[PDB]
Amino acid sequence: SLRSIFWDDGLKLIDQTKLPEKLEVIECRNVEELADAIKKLAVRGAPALEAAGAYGIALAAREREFADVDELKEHLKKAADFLASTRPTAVNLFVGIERALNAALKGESVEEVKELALREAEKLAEEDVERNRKMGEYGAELLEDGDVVLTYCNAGRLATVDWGTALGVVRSAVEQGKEIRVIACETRPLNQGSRLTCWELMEDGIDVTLITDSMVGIVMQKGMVDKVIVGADRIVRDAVFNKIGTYTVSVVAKHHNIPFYVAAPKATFDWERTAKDVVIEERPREELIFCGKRQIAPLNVKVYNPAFDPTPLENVTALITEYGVIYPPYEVNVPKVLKF
Amino acid sequence: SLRSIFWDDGLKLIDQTKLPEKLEVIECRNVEELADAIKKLAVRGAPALEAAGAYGIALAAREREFADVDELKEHLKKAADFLASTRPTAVNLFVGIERALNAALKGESVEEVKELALREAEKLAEEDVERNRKMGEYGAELLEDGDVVLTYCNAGRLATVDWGTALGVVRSAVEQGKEIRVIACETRPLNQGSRLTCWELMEDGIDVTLITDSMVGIVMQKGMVDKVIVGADRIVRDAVFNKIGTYTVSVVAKHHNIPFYVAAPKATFDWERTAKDVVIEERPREELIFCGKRQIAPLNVKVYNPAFDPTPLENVTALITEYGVIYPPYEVNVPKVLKF
Repeated sequence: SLRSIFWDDGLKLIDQTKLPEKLEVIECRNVEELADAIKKLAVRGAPALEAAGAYGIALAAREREFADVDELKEHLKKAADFLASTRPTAVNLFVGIERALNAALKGESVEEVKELALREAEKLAEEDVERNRKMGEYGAELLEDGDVVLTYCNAGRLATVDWGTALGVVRSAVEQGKEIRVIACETRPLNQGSRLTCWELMEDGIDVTLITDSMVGIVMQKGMVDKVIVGADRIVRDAVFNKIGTYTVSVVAKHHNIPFYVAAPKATFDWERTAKDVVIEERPREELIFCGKRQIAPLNVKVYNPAFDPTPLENVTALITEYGVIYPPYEVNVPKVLKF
Repeated sequence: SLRSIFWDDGLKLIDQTKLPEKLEVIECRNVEELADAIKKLAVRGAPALEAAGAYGIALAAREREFADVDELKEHLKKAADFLASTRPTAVNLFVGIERALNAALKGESVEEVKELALREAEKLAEEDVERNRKMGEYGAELLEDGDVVLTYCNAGRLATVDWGTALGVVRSAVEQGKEIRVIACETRPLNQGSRLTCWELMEDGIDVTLITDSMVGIVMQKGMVDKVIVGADRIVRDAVFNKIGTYTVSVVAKHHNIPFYVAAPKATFDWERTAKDVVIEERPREELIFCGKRQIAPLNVKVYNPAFDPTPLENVTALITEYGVIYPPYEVNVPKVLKF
């Protein structure tokens, strides 16, 4: 399969806005194109965005030819500024941008700056893949042959450079020859579960059954789920922030004594904070009013559309990271395992 | 506001297929037009279908002229058979048809048959409205000024002849002068929540905020909900069957100590059965694969689409009926309040 974003004679990305109907690889030949790809969510997922930020700098340095280095460098600082502005709050996009820029600026000739930019970006993408496979191997130990895994949103290979976090754990277990099947929640209101998760799993030959988010209750009630594995957008000392709905799934799983796992790398932890420090942004109200171009609600209806919810760590059986599986008490084990 | 189906110099019914974009009333001049309406789902809900079936017979009696009483009576039998066949599994439609036909057959002249047919249809329609007002009045006592009520699917005036069951309690409380606000779950995959519940509450001036089904968790986490009131499709000895997703709401509400009420008339109870006696039918897989005409899942994805789920009675704080509020233990109080 393809990595979600990579370099092959230029910046290439899987155009996720085209899924699930068509697999389309697009080419970003300039700063603006990548930026809009980022805006349209053609590229998404923290690692994917980090790699986008880094390849962005390699791209900006190759955009057009340069006779003088200092002019090249000046341009990179501008491009870095422009790309990060696509969303100032994207920590990963910021990390990718600054790491690639920092490295490229270390060059003393036009070629050096060009090669160093690309080399740092390729290294960062490679490290994300390695991190997910390592995390996957650790997580696979929590899966048994015949297990049915319920997941939420899309913490897979489209959201990372490759392999995935939560779905990376499923891929690692399948690789070990364990028969694993997945139940995926459609994940309203943007349907990342039906559009993306079902696509990447079917593409890779992993059994998947699609259900509405609200069906999480009946499937556990019927004993159709052995474990839940979700990803995370941010992990603070008392909670896991992930795509809205995750907390709901955690409540049903807890009541049914179903193991609930969160797969996320060390970089997703923000251990100096607690849930009270986090502000949850509201997403566009139209995501609940129209579906495709079909109006599904009165045009002027009031909408509450939070982007994420906090799942208390009390509802998390274990955290699966590239440093290993972490169990409660998290206050003790998170610092220990992540080597804070 | 308008009854969902009613008689005013001819049969008229709100075309639900047009909501929420627009309000359109269908006038049925003959039995075929009523059948078309029933078939396209312009008429919705057990009580509305029972009324549609009864009005169907009153309509068949007015459809063309009859010089002979026996010809009219035979005609009503043919019409009864045809109407029932539009939706052969619709038990309530069948019921309205049989009661209307039986009462009409008591007429001894063309004029009397026509008269008795409409009288019976009007009587059954009226009994539903009355049933819902009484239920609402008993239920309103459970609500207080400033309550925010979370609902699911659409148990309102659209799904009945008028007033509604769960939303009827909200209407009765508001008429009492209590400020009541509603939070409505969109109710996937057919979106009865956003298409119908939001429409009728907005039409009637009742505050309503729309959320996805998965947001029941955060909304309760943040204390935005004071009470939950849902309807029911069937209440057996150990469970309430209602639109899929209802059970999930009951799990979250229970964990958060939020009263969970089920409003339904006595006819919805099936006390000689238990959950294991009920088969939950699957709904068309396309409901999860497409939205409007936008593809949201891979065309060949495996889908699990149950129509309802069972909410254990242990998760229901009280049942609101036209005979009064009923509290646990239900094995004792249901037969006593419902006069079994």
